[PDB]
Amino acid sequence: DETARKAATQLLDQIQDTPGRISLNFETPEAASVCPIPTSLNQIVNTKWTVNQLQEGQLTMLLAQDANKFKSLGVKNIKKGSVETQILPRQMDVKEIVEKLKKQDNDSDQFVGYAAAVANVLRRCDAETAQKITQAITATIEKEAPSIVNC
Amino acid sequence: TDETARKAATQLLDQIQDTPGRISLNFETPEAASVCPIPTSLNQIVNTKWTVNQLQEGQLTMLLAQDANKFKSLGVKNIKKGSVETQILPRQMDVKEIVEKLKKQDNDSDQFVGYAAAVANVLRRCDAETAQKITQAITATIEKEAPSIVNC
Amino acid sequence: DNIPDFVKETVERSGKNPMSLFSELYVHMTGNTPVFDFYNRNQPNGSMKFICVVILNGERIEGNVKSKKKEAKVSCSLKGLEVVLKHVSEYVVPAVKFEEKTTFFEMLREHTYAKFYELCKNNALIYGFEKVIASVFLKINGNLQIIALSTGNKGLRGDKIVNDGTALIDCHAEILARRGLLRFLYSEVLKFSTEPPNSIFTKGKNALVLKPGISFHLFINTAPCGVARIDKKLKPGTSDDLQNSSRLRFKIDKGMGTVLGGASEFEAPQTFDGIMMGERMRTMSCSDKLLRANVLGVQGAILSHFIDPIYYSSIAVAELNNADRLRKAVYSRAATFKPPAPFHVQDVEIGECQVEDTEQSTSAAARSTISSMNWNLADGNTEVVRTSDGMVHDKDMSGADITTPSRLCKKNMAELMITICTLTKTSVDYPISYEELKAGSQEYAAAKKSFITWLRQKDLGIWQRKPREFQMFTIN
Amino acid sequence: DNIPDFVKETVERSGKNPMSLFSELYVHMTGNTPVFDFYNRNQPNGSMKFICVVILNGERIEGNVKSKKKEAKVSCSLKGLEVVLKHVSEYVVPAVKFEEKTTFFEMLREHTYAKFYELCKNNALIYGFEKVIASVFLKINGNLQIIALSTGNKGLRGDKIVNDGTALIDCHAEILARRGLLRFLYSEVLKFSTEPPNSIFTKGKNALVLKPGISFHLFINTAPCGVARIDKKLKPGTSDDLQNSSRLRFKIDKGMGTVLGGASEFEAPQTFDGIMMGERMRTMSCSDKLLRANVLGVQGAILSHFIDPIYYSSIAVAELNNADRLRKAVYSRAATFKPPAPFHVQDVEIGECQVEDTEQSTSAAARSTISSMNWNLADGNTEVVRTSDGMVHDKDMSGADITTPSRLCKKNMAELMITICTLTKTSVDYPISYEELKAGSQEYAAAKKSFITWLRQKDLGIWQRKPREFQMFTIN
Ligand SMILES: O=P(O)(O)O[C@H]1[C@@H](OP(=O)(O)O)[C@@H](OP(=O)(O)O)[C@@H](OP(=O)(O)O)[C@@H](OP(=O)(O)O)[C@H]1OP(=O)(O)O
Ligand SMILES: O=P(O)(O)O[C@H]1[C@@H](OP(=O)(O)O)[C@@H](OP(=O)(O)O)[C@@H](OP(=O)(O)O)[C@@H](OP(=O)(O)O)[C@H]1OP(=O)(O)O
Ligand SMILES: [Zn+2]
Repeated sequence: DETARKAATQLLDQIQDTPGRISLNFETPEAASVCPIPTSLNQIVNTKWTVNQLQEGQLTMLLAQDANKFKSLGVKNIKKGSVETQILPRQMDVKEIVEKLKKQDNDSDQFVGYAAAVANVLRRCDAETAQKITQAITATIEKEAPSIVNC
Repeated sequence: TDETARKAATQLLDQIQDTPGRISLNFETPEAASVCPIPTSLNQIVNTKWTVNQLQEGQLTMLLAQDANKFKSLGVKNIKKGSVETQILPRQMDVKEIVEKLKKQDNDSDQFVGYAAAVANVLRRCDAETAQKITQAITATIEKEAPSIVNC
Repeated sequence: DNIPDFVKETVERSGKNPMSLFSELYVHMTGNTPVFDFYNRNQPNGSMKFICVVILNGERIEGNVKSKKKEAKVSCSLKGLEVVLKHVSEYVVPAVKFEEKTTFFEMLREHTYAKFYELCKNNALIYGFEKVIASVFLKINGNLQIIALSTGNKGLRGDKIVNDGTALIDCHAEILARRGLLRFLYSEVLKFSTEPPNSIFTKGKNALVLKPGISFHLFINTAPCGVARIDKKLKPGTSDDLQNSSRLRFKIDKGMGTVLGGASEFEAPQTFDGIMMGERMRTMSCSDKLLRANVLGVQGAILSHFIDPIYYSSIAVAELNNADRLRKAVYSRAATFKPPAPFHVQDVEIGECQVEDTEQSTSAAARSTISSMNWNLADGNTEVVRTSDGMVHDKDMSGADITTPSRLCKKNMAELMITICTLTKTSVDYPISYEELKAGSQEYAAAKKSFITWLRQKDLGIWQRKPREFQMFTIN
Repeated sequence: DNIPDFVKETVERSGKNPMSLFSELYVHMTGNTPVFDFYNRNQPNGSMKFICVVILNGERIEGNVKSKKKEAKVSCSLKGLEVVLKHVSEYVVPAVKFEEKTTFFEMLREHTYAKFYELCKNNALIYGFEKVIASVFLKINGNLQIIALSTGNKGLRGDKIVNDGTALIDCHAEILARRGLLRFLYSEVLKFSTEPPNSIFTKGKNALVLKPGISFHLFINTAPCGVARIDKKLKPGTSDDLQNSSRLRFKIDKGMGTVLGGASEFEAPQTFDGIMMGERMRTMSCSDKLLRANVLGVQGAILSHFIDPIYYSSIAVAELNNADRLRKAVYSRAATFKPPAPFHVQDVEIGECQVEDTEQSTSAAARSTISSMNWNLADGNTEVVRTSDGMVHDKDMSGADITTPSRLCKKNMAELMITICTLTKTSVDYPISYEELKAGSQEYAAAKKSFITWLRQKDLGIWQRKPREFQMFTIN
């Protein structure tokens, strides 16, 4: 228990003298063990940048400056049209799809409910499952109805 | 306020309480016309013989009770015209090329509405026996391809 | 049991849970709110009980002692409902008003509510429909008589649409009032056909013309949805903001608000099959419909074959600001338009109600209702229409559900129009469809097409016309 | 006179009498005015003395015996001041904890509390809103620095909405921290525009790239709303309730807590006019917005034109912290998603503090406040806004009422970006609106749309987007 208390008392004084600024102590096994940072967050970089270069109210100071000093960044902004699409299709529960998918007298309803159920089933599918389902859809439609498809 | 004005006001609230839907105003007295003024664009004082009392509740039902001979022709002739387009009628026919494009289209940003419409149109022409068998196979395909959607 | 069956029948007919209806009635007749009590009863071996009593009209409404909360509270609610069915009375408020100022429209507002309660005393099932109220008044040389009265602020659902036209699409009060006005105009045309002197119509050069001094006034208890309710700002600040605020909007199903579309958006026409697949129906807001009615008349295309165009003379809304806000939505947008002859732009008078703005009772917890009601002087009886499907539901002799089309549906209007054909010996082509009959008015169709083209040219918006299948049914 | 000297020195520093300071503190704490009472009593020596009584937060406070009414009122005001000041009510600074354990986030919590208390010395009125806090720490190598600080746990009312974007939508603490981080990034971009060596950015390919070793850390005083922060003893039920543990959750205006989606009213998008008359406005919960920030970055869409996406490194929660639940709320439910490049799912670290005591906690059972405060390193000064309207209020000439847009509003960000582009000599299309400006970033918009579509596909829920009218104002 040597250098541990002397290391900890510096952080215990930082919270009062200089709130909001933390300076960890390294290059000492007894001092680094006091506040073990997570290994995922323990990254060592030897960059020349420092945390004391920041200044309070830097936005006001930068704004109140001549425009000559500042330089361009070589970027361009262009207009773009937004997406107005609302929630277009009405949703129904999984159980509600099931009963319409197994209805017998679909001919009298012109297969409207069956088509709606198929469409909502396609909606729940992902990019690949929907595409494969569509390919099977067309394959089984063409195979069973040559008079309508094979023209 | 006043005495004439107060009498007119009492008459107005009495009419409100007793006979809803009927409004009677006073114009022969300038004081009686100031309590409830009418906008100058809607006054339009005119001389006519018609009156409110000619209107009767349920006059429509009573009217059809009369027989034909009391009704006179208005001398108006009606001819149908201006048919919009010779487009078939109940969207029963989607052109073969159009439905082939709809069924084989890859871009499905239309929320699968067109694909379902094409499937329904194809199913409508199919005969009773061959459409029902397509239903069983199509339900089997839906069940097998994405069980997680329906197994819940 | 201790609960009469008539109380249960009343509860079922009201459509509300017994507790909510009992609390509402308690608030109506008394200045307090019911508070239940849960005193316990102890058996020798120990037990927990619930009763609930509530004190209304000084009667002991103590319910049956039961084990759990649910049965005790429903029994107490049923007993309180028996109590309110006893001593038949209902909510009533005397009317007071300030005078010597501009209060002509206040008389229309007060009389509309008074006429509303008169029908309520005959049919108590229409109570609570005060959220949206519209009426049409007819003025003849200082004498005014009410013509139509209707309620409703919802629309037809997408999955309940039909191609036969027996289901109402829009159930808004300001449209049902117009439908009742058209029915009254049909009755007036029939009266002219049988008794010209007793009718308001007279023979003109080309068609029937209203007699001098005849004017129609429309009153709405709230501002119509659309442009008139977007904002309350005094100034737009920029020209772009003024253009954006005046653009057209559309409604979606039972949605209370409106959606604004940009230029060349929703250009693809709506399809009958697409709606059934899940696409939401788009219907123009009441402000744009009022603008269209002012521009092209309220008689419509079908009635244009016999009578001249008719426009509203004054519009009254019970709101404090009013004035320029409603004028900009109703007249200023189409002020520069130059329609052909006949039909023209009408400078309808805009009026503000004295006092008693109706927003607390029109925008607080009253939106849960789904049933709309319409009334007209021509029929003389009240009708209730479910906004979910646009049809009236009733119980048959066996208690099962039976549905019949409303009297203001497209099929009934076509049947009445054909009856007018038959009665006045007016032969018509056969067979004809509903769309073909409307297209027969060359002048009205040309004026409507010109107005739509001018609206498109002025980048105000794109009209979302209904699919043709809604009017494809044949007339028999 | 039993009055601590710190009250007197704070009063002297504030430059106002104790009555004025107490009145200002009461106005900030509650939404009403203080109630005062006085008593007159005789004395054995024949003198007359006065006693003053005031009510603070529903608690009766009686002042000391004084010879004048004003002196008694001053004493009562001083007592109320001592009651409301946490400097002596609970503690000044604890500044003591146990070391040698993996509690690095305890240091951040202590540092942000110390910073909040230090800011409370420059402004003695901002005391009392420490119920919920949030902050952002900048970490380079072994050095830490706070850059953000804000409070607030309520949202904008539905009747105070505006279309010009000068009113804040969400006033919770976490969102304001990100809003201030946006301003800090703007200041860093300007610093890079003149001093690339002194800035945190570097000239990398495809716009600016953050320098290596620089990371951002977020600390939250309490568990965010939504999936986390569950304190119900009923416990989870069947599998349907288990699925509800990952469903999307929304906030409710003028309410408390969060609601579960899937009801009979969440269909159709919100409307400006409908919300204006009383429709409930839906706002995404804190955990939901944390998930969005983790997936798509915290820089937003507007800033994506200049800098690469930036993601948080660690999240710490002091009270009601669950390591398993917090990870599931923000990371587990979207780990399988694969956003397009350069966007990627960040495996944020979940941290917990050391001290937690419910009995002395100030989480929910304490008094609530209507105003919230925010502090920013770039600005260097604190700002106080009212949650009911999201607008800064001030007084002049000892009266009147001035309404001022907040620095974190959308309009202020738009002006800041316009100045950013003009000072950098980068041409922008004119005229342009806020909605069009955000849509300019093709990569960010596509990623957001893909994320929304993936959320919809996996039956987690529906993202409730705000109406378009909130962002149609033109930027000049
Ligand atoms: O008063 P509404 O209930 O809104 O009905 C009208 C009416 O249709 P009806 O035939 O049901 O009265 C219109 O027709 P006109 O009176 O102008 O002849 C018009 O239909 P058209 O333009 O086809 O004539 C329009 O319908 P749409 O919006 O499809 O144009 C609209 O009906 P909605 O209820 O559909 O708005
Ligand atoms: O509140 P924030 O944390 O700043 O999130 C907001 C905002 O959310 P709120 O409306 O709840 O404030 C919007 O998102 P939606 O709610 O509309 O989904 C909008 O984002 P969108 O424009 O994509 O909708 C917005 O931008 P801003 O902060 O500039 O107001 C930003 O989200 P984005 O920056 O990602 O756009
Ligand atoms: Zn409307």
